[PDB]
Amino acid sequence: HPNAATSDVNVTIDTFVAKLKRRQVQGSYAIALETLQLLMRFISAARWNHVNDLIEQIRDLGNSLEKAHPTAFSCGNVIRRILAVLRDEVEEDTMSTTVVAEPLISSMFNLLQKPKTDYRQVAIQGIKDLIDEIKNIDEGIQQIAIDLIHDHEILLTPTPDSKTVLKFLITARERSNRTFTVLVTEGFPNNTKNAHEFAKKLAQHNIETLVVPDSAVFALMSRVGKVIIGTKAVFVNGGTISSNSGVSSVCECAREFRTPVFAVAGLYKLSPLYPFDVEKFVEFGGSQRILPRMDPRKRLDTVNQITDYVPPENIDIYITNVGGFNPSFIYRIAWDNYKQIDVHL
Amino acid sequence: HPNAATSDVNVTIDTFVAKLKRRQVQGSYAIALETLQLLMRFISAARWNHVNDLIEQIRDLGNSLEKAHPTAFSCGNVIRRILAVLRDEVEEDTMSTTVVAEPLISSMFNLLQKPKTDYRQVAIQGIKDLIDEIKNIDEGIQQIAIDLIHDHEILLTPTPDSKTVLKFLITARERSNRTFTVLVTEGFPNNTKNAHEFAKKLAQHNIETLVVPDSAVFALMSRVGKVIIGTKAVFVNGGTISSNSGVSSVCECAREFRTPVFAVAGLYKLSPLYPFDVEKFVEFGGSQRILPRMDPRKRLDTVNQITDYVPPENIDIYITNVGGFNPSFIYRIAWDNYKQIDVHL
Repeated sequence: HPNAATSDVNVTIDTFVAKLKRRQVQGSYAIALETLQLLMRFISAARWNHVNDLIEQIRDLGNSLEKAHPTAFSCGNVIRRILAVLRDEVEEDTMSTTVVAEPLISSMFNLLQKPKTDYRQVAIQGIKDLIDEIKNIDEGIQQIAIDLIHDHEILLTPTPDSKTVLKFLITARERSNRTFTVLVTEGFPNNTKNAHEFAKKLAQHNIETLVVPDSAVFALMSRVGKVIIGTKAVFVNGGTISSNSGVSSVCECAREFRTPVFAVAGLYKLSPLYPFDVEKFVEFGGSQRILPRMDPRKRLDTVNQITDYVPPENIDIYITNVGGFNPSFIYRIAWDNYKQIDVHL
Repeated sequence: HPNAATSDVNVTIDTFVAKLKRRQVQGSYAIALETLQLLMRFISAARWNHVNDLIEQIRDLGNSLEKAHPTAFSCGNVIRRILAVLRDEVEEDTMSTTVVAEPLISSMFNLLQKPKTDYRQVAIQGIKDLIDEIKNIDEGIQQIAIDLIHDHEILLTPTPDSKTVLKFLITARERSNRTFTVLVTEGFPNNTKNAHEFAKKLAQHNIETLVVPDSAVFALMSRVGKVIIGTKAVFVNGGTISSNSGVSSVCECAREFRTPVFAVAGLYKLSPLYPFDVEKFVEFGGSQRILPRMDPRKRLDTVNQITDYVPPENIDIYITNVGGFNPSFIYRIAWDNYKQIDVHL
């Protein structure tokens, strides 16, 4: 389905498309908020009267949105989240229009046994609940996370870019009973500016700050207590795409030294998609920021990448608003929020 | 050869044999001293005039001494040490009686190219030098060893029995610039009393003492900086026989956590023998110290062993009076002091 029907009534589709492609929109948290407001505008304005035609139209809109921007997983997840909230209430509604439906638990096995209302209002409130969930994640993290780190323990941190992780770290430092030393890898080609702001906010709160070059990670790994990841997107197998530069090597460095790896994330950040190849999912950077002068750049073919991937073999915990989960279990948390059909849009 | 010739002239042979079998003599350092004084009495008293008949007689005496006591490696090594000091001076003497002898270095390859004096005085002085070497090892250790351990690092120690290691630890604590926390595994069935005296002498010098049960080793390994071994005997492949109880598991615990392993030893403690099987070399303890009452001991077949073995896969450094060496090199240090023939006595 094209945007020919939604042009005069809905204009904000194309402005979000413009915000993605030229990267005017920044940070998964913000991308999610916009798509929420998009779906808010879609239900409030449209006229449908039919339900199945409506849902499949939403599926096509989400399909086009993910094709417009591949790194906007938070875009794709939010739509998929509302899709499933819709689908449950429709399946509840069809049971009343026809007239045991309660075997034991909420399982799977969709290959075995076969099969006017206020539905739109529920769809409205379903968006509102998603916003409030994205608004408050930190409260759900701090009750699980600030139980695992001890006094006189040194914390090494790749990806200082995450707003989520920094605020988790500040709530722990607020506790006068807890003392920890912070090592921060720079992440030269991208994270530098963000890493420097990270080091500034730690000094602002008076926490023992240590700025580390990306070479020196090995030269400290014997002294490191724990490793924390500021992830962007979490996957089925467990693995993460993080907010740029110098993570993968640090995780490899941690595993060889058998140093524990922590990850702080949200369920909206969590994705039901599978990373079959890193080659497709990871976004590459601009080599302009590395080396000046273009006549030597004929011979200097420089390689730089923004997003960094970690395989599930390294990290052990994904502390969310719900709780702490192991990478060998995180798939269930995903299927508790997104349906099997709501993947290939 | 029997002790029928050496009975009225030499009496102290049989008193040392009695000291070994009933374990009246204690600690490898003391066993070495006695055998030195035995060989001191053998040269001072005997009449030989011939050299090759003398050396082969000494070989038979050493063969009988090791058969009398298998755990007295320090006995076996000291004889082997003087044997080689003898053999070099004889080979130097035969070159003058006959009349390049200097190819490059001091090699091996005894399978390639073929072949009155003050010799007895040299044999006398050779014993004297061995004593002085055994008298002073600590001076040669402290100059290599107290260079590797840092401030705020936690040291876990199996085998508190060694006089060598404790004195190495006290010289480092003497340095006001160096601070370290000491964890000590108890070693229940044997080391207990010695471990408690170890903890007392650390408090006497005011070093942060921590007494650890043999179960709790794992529960601390994440926090451990380094591991130190108080070995009794070191071998060709690198591996060690240590002064009793709870070492092997600690070393296994260290390797899994990738925590560094240190060993403090002497060259007289070092052996040219190969441990083909632990089954033969390790001495077993007395089960009386575990469990009382003999009527249940019909059904309670309890297992306890004194000496503990460590494979070379774990430890990394053997700091001696000469210096620090890797287990993949220690064989050369051995061959620099003992000859190839002087093994199978």
